[PDB]
This record gives sequence, structure tokens and C-alpha cells, in this order.
Amino acid sequence: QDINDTVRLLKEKCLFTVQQVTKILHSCPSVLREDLGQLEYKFQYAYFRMGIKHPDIVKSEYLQYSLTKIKQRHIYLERLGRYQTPDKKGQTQIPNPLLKDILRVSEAEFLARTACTSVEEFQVFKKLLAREEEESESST
Amino acid sequence: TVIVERWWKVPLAGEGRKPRLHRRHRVYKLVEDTKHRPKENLELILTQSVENVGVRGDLVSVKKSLGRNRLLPQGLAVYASPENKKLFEEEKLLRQE
Amino acid sequence: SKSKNILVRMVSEAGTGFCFNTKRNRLREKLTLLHYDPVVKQRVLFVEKKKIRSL
Amino acid sequence: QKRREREQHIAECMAKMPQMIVNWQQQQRENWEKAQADKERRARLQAEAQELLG
Amino acid sequence: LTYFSARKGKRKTVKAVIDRFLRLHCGLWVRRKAGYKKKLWKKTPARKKRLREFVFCNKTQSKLLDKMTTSFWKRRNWYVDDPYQKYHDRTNLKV
Amino acid sequence: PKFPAVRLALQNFDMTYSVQFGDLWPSIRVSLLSEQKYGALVNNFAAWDHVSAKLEQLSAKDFVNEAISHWELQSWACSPNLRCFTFDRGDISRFPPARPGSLGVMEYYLMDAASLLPVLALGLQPGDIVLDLCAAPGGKTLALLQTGCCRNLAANDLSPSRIARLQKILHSYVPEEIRDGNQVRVTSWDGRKWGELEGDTYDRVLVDVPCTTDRHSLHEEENNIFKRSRKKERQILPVLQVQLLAAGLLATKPGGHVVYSTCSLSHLQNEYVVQGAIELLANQYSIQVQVEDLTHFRRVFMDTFCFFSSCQVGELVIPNLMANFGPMYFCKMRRL
RNA sequence: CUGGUGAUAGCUGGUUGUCCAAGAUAGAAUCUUAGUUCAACUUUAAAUUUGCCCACAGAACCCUCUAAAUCCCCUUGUAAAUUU
RNA sequence: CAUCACCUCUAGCAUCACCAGUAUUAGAGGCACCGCCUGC
RNA sequence: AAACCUGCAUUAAAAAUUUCGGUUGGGGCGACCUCGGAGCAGAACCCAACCUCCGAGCAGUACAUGCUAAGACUUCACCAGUCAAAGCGAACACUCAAUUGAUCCAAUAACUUGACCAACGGAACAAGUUA
Ligand SMILES: C[S@@+](CC[C@H](N)C(=O)[O-])C[C@H]1O[C@@H](n2cnc3c(N)ncnc32)[C@H](O)[C@@H]1O
Ligand SMILES: [Mg+2]
Ligand SMILES: [Mg+2]
Ligand SMILES: [Mg+2]
Ligand SMILES: [Mg+2]
Ligand SMILES: [Mg+2]
Ligand SMILES: [Mg+2]
Ligand SMILES: [Mg+2]
Ligand SMILES: [Mg+2]
Ligand SMILES: [Mg+2]
Ligand SMILES: [Mg+2]
Repeated sequence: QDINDTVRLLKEKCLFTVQQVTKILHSCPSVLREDLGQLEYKFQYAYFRMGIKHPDIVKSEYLQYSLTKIKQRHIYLERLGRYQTPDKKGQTQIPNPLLKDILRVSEAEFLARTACTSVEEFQVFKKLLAREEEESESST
Repeated sequence: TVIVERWWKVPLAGEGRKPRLHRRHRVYKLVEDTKHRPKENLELILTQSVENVGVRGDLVSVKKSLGRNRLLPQGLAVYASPENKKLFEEEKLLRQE
Repeated sequence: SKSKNILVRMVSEAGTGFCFNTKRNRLREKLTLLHYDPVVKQRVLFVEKKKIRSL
Repeated sequence: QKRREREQHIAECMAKMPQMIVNWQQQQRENWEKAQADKERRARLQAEAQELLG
Repeated sequence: LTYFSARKGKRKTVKAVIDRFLRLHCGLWVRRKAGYKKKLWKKTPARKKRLREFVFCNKTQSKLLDKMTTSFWKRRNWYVDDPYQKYHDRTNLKV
Repeated sequence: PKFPAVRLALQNFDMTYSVQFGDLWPSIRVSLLSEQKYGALVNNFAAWDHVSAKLEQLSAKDFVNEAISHWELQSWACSPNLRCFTFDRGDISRFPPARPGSLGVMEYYLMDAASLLPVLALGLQPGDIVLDLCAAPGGKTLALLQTGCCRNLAANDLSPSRIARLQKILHSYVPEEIRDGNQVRVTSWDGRKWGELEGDTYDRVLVDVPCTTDRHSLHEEENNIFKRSRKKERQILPVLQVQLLAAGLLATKPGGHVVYSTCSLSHLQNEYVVQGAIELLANQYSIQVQVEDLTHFRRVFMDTFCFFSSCQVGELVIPNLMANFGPMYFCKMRRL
């Protein structure tokens, strides 16, 4: 039933195609170990706040990465203005950085390629973001 | 067994008269379901030797899932009725004598 | 509408059980007032015991 | 018994109360005195900055 | 108000009046002050003094409460050591 | 609800400030969206010596004292008797909430460290009379009283609601003996009247005109300047800044100094307003003023602040991730 | 279609002998302004004694000054007024 | 609107529809043939 | 061993009941609803809605800011609100124009406390649209 809930959450809650579900399980086996609540939050974060559709999530191996590093890199890019959240129509003012650039690239190289910020500045943001996230859990 | 109780008080009917039930008196609240209560042990008098006790006429207590399923249908045990105890008491008395 | 003050309850040290509510600054130590106790008909020491609400 | 127990507790507290009030009153003056003493110390320290100039 | 009950055919009493008001047999109605237990920390002692006292209703309110209660509440009672016993009759009242 | 005022404020800033700062705008934008670092301003009236020791235990460092010793190293000075403790660069640590001392007054005040520079740039001297326009809620007003160099003060802000907050701040921090006399005067009147009520009265004038506060606009949802109802006020906001600064300039005596401070990154409200007042005085009242150079001031505080070096007259402190103080713009102009 | 059902309608319409008598415009609250409740006004009965009209006297300084007047009100002319 | 054609989605199976059928099948849908061009 | 059934929980599906608070020619976008003051009825009181403009949803000092009690005021009703001699008890009716919220209910040994119920005399909890 642990496996059943994991796949059913992807198929029903996350509305993933059965073909897409098999690819995710084959490529990212950490999904089964991951908790259902954290996994569901990770998916909807990319779908709504980031604007990534279902086919891109499967192909980009998004679900395998840690949720925390996704928050740190995406929000920093969003606050930098390099990343634009798609509107209702789905259009973006500026082409958003590709998901492979954000996550697959190393932290030091990621800043140079897209963020264009020094290493020291990003370190302060993570501590700031962690405090905001910690207060977020306590507040909610 | 589902044991329920009425949310609303039922007015007293009197002596020799039936209570007047209202539409609101059909609202019940669950008090206790007897299926979720701790089990009890059935008291039986053994007739033939068993793994737990091998002495005929020795009163034993086991789970109701064993006496009802195995001991009683197979004739291994009998109910611990007071009359049965008196009959087996005489049988034990003859053994001592 | 920041809560600068809080409502506290002062309990008499005379053992009569008489208590009254007073307003004090949140950023302050526990008060020890000298209030009139009707039970003993004289002024007695009072001590803050529990905060009621934040004003 | 409940009336007597409450009455005895009131009497016991009232016995220690005059000393408690005096101690509480004394503590108020001591804190006020120490704060007053620090004000004198700061005035000397503030004067020292002007003293170095002159 | 139920002027005729469905089972006895007689006038009923509104229980919201019995739990709030007291009727002196002379005809007066005694009530409490609205808010004598609410936010006492922000009220002056003079204001609280006149809040924890019992007052009388006026002509219109007393007439209203008489129609909302039956005769069982307008009868003369003889409770032993009743706090309001001496208030059931008017003294030296003219017109 | 409906359209968030935060997004409307961010949209207006994004178009305007991208051109002005270029590649620096992404760095500024993150700092603006992040929480600003709070500096601890020790109350001189309270146990300043004890609190200074207490803050040093929390790894806080007095940058003002460090900046004092740097005046001789680099080779009007600045307002003395100011002690503000901040953390190291890149430290997100927050100060504990302030507490009353043995004297009954709060030991220190938490405020932006970039807001102290207009007080520092004012170059306050003992025995002077200080006029502060839009003094409420008292961020700069408290610092002036901490110095003790102002015998007479006039704190005027148009909004009585802001003024009432200022008096409570003064009561909690400033002892009543100073406030008892006519030393501190608190009024709620238009600052444009001060150019006629009291001319040449004050030697030091600090004019912090109302403006779109970038830090507050992007976070606060109440009374935002960028909401639809406040659009008319925002359009006439540059007009008010020119009139209020001009009134403060006329209020000072010749030979005095006036510091114009603004909490925004908009050039239309920082440099254009300064130039507008200078032209306005000459055309209508024939008044000439000289803007002093703040480059020497900048080089001392470069360690603890980030500065934008493309300003015509004033000095602009831009927010940064490591140094979140700002945004703050201040220009010191003296009357001749 | 029948029944609940004589559903409900702050809405529209209607409301049937004779004669006489007294009788119109302050407001407040309200999911309220097409309504209702209280007050005012009006009616009847009762009780009581003053009611109206009004001679002086009297009713704030301000922001510098400034209207017709109003309140109160003994006499007097009158017969009402208050209360239940 | 439907329409061949194309496309998406779901389903590995029987004794009352689908079906006395079995993924070259069945169902739920989009679009409206074909031909050319294009995404990936 | 396993299933079915039953009871109780947890998601989801599909449904079920109910409602669209007022003010501003209409719509859009916004503002407004309570309390205090002014233009505002020049002289007892009251009274100009809509409108124009500025505020208030506090804070501070007390800790007898205790307890009782004649006579009055009153925002045109009610609710609510306001002043107060004397007296007991102490000492030798706090400032402030507004600075506020009923009942039920909940918590508590008692005392007492709880709503931007701000649609501010307050429905325990309900949107949009119909060409
Ligand atoms: C951006 S705040 C600056 C506050 C203060 N100077 C500080 O930094 O701590 C500007 C304030 O000026 C006030 N203000 C607006 N218009 C004014 C005017 N015309 N005359 C005087 N003050 C005004 C506003 O109430 C506003 O709170
Ligand atoms: Mg009977
Ligand atoms: Mg009808
Ligand atoms: Mg109606
Ligand atoms: Mg007639
Ligand atoms: Mg078609
Ligand atoms: Mg009245
Ligand atoms: Mg309402
Ligand atoms: Mg209302
Ligand atoms: Mg009212
Ligand atoms: Mg049509």
C-alpha cells in the first residue's frame, strides 16, 4: 500500500500520465522513499509557482532533487528577476532559465551561468530563506 | 453490538402509556460498539486431554475463538454449567475413593 | 495595533484570595503593588500571577 | 474546618506581612538609589569626553 | 409568542423573559444592566457601581413583559427569607 | 485583495529602476525583497555604557565609533554622541527586543543604520536649534535628541497619527525632564508653512520629505502609495517634495546647513527635487545655496554601507544582501 | 396529476347599514428606507392642580465685529395642563 | 453540430451493456478530409 | 493462511442543502457604513442628508483607579452613557474631544476574561452568473 499510495498520488493528485509515471519511477526511484506530503508539495511548487508543465517535469528529472535546494535556487532567481512566473495565459515577459540550468548545474557554476551573483551573496540568502521557511512552518 | 443513545430527551409518558416519539427523537449518537471491547475467556470443563490441560474434569479458561471452534464442536470440552460441575465433582470423588 | 500593554492579575499575599486585574507594560518585570484588600480592610502586598490578555 | 483553615492561613500571612512590606519598600528605594548613583557615574563619564577636549 | 398551544390550547410563556427579569407583585419588573460582566478593566469605578445594580423597567417594557408571561409568574409568592420580599408592595404611592 | 499593491509597487520599480542601476538592479531587488538588517541605537540617557557591553556580547560592533577614528586616516566632521551597533557583513542575526532600564527608559532603539547617516551628515553642533520636517515617527528625531547638541527642537509632521506615535517613542526613550520644557516642540502642521512662520530661525534643518518607501511599499499592504486611490497623491508627490524642501531651505539662517533625505532609489525624487528647490529659490525668492561634497563622507562608511557613485549631488545608499541597510538618499546643502 | 396546501407573499387588488363626535408631518434603531419596533402626535376613560399667554431680572468668552429672534418668565387674559 | 482523416486519454479481461468481444480491440474526448510546412 | 461481511476512522469522487447586506444615474475601477470636531442653523436645546475636510480603534500617571448613597443630566425611544453632596474607610470620582461592541456561548475555584462581531444595535457558519 506504500507503493500504491505513491503511484496513485502521482496519477490522481498530480494527474501524471501512466506512461509518464513509469518513466518517473524508472528514472527517479527516490520517489517511493519520499513522503507523500513532501512529494506533493514538490510537484505543485514546480507546476504553479515555477510554471513547469507535466511533460517537462518527467523529462527534466525534477522530482529526484531535494526540495530545499529547489526553494533556494528558484526563489533567489525569482527575487533576482531572472525568473518570471507565467501568467494565466502562460506567457512570460522574459524566457525563464531552463530547469537543467537551475538544478543540474553545480552551485558555484549555477550562479555564474544564470544568477550572475557572487558566492558570498547566495550564502546569506540561504540563511535568510531558512529563517523565513522556519517561521513559515511555525506560523502555519 | 451497536449501542446508541438519543441526542434529545424523551418526555415521560407515565404508567401504562407509550412514549411519544418525535422526528428529532430519531437522532442517535453512538455510545459503545461491543465488538471493540476487550475479549473474555470462556470457562469450560475438559472431557479429553488437550495440549493446554490433559486432565478430564479440570476447569479451564481459553479464548472464545478456541472453545467455540475446537473444544465444543469436537466434544473435547463441555460448558461449565453448575449441574455439570456437580456431576464431575462426584466423578472426581470416586477417583479419590 | 501592536500590543504594547498586557492585562495581568494581582493576587493578594494576605491569603484572603482577593485579586484584581491591572494593566502593565509587556516589557517589564512582574509587579508587586500595595493595594487595599477589603477582606482584611487594609493595604496588603499583591503579586502578579497570570497574564489574562494582551491589550 | 475549612473556615478555620482559611482563617489560620490569613493570620499566618498577616503575621509576615509587615516585614514583607518594609522589605518591599526598602527594595524600591535601593533600586532607585542604584539608578541614581549610575546617573552620577554617567555624568562623570560624559564629562570625561569633554574633559579630554579641554 | 404562542397565544394558543397545539396540545393544551392555552397561552405559553416565553422563557427568555423568566431567565432575565424578575417581576415584583406590585407590577414592577427588575432587570440587570447590559454589560456588567464585560470589559470591567476599562471601566471606571463609578461606571461599574451603576452596572452591578438592579433597575426597574419602564411603562412600555413592563407592559411588554406582562404579555409574554402567564399568570403563574404574576401570582403572589411567600418564599422563606426572600431577598426581594419587602419590594412586592408599594408604600405611600398616589396616582 | 484584487491586484496586490506589492506587485504594483514592484512592477513600477522594475521598469524604472532597471535602467537606472543596470546590472545592479537584480542585486538590489533581492535585498529589497529580503528583510532589512536592524541597527541598535543605544539610548544615551539610559545605561549606555552597560548596554554597549551587553551588545558586544551579542557580537555587535559600533560602526560609528570605527568611523570616528577613520577621519584622520583618510587625510565639518559629523554629529557626535551617536552609538549605533550593527552586525558583521553578511550576518543575518537580529537584535533582541528592547527592554526598559533601571532609569525607566528603553535601553536601545532598533532602526535602519542607513537612516543615521542623514543625522551624521547634518554635522550637529552643541547649542544649536534644529528643525525636522516630517520628523514622525521619530527615526531621525530620536537620534538628534541622543546627541544632546540641540537646545531647541521643532518636530513637525502633517499626519497627527504619525505625530502621536512620535510622542510615545519620545516618552518611552527620552526622559520627561528634557521634554518638559520648550526644548522639544511637537506640532502637526504643513511643512510648507514653515517657510513663512519661522524664517532664518534654525541653524540646522533636516528635511525628510514623504516619498515612496521601497522597503515598506514592497512589503506593507496597508496605505500603500501604489494603490489606485493613492495614484493622485503619487502623481503630485514630486511637487510636494520640491515645496517642502524649499520651505526648509528658507527656514534656516544664512550660514546654516540643511540636509535633504529621502528613502527611495528614484532619481526623479532624489536628484531632480534637489535641483528643483535650488532653482525655485533663486527664481522666486532669490536665494542661493551650495551643495557640499559627500565623497569624503562616503569613503569613511564604505566598510559598513554600499554606496551608488552615479549621483549628481546627494549620496545614495543602496541595499545589498551582505549590507541590507537602505535604500537611503541624503544631500547636504548650506545656505549662503 | 394528486397530496402536503386554505404553501408563502413587508407585494397588487378588494373589504358590504344610518348618524354624530375627536382627529395630520419632531425622531431613533433596523440585511433597514415598499416594512416593522420605540418615541412624538392622536383617541377614550380616570385622577389631580395648575396650564397657556407672559413684567423686570437672567443666559461666553472667542477669530475683530455684526440679524430676525429664542429660552426663562411673576402679573394679566384665559381653561386648560399634568398624571393614571 | 456531426463527418471520414488525424490526435489525446483509459483498460491485460468473459457468462445480461461493453461482448458471446480481447490493444490492428473497446471506451472517454479534441480537431475536422486530403496535400504542404512545423514542434519534439 | 486469506477473503467476505460489520463497526470506527482517513482521502478522493460524485453530489446535497443554502445564500447573494447596504450607500455612490448605470457599468468598470475605488471609496464608504461606528465615534469626535469644523464649514453647519450667527443668541436655550435640537436640526443642512448627500456633500467638503481633519481625526479616533490610543497612551500615560495612579494602585482607596476602595466600598456605599441623596438629587439630577441624557445624543430626541430603548439599550447604553454622565455628574454627584453626605457616610464608612483611608489620605493630610486621574489626564485625555473620540480612544469603543449587547445577548447567547466559551474558559475559570472564585475573581474575571474573550469578536478590524469595523456591515461597528452585532444572523454561530453561505460567492458568481442568467441575452
Ligand atoms: C517617508 S515618511 C519619513 C519618516 C521619518 N522622516 C523617518 O525617516 O523616520 C514621511 C512622512 O512625512 C509625512 N508628511 C506627508 N506630507 C507631509 C507634509 N506635507 N508636511 C509634513 N509632513 C508630511 C507623512 O505622514 C509621512 O509619514
Ligand atoms: Mg399523568
Ligand atoms: Mg394569502
Ligand atoms: Mg418592504
Ligand atoms: Mg369633527
Ligand atoms: Mg465544426
Ligand atoms: Mg431622553
Ligand atoms: Mg448590519
Ligand atoms: Mg447598523
Ligand atoms: Mg447609535
Ligand atoms: Mg446568446
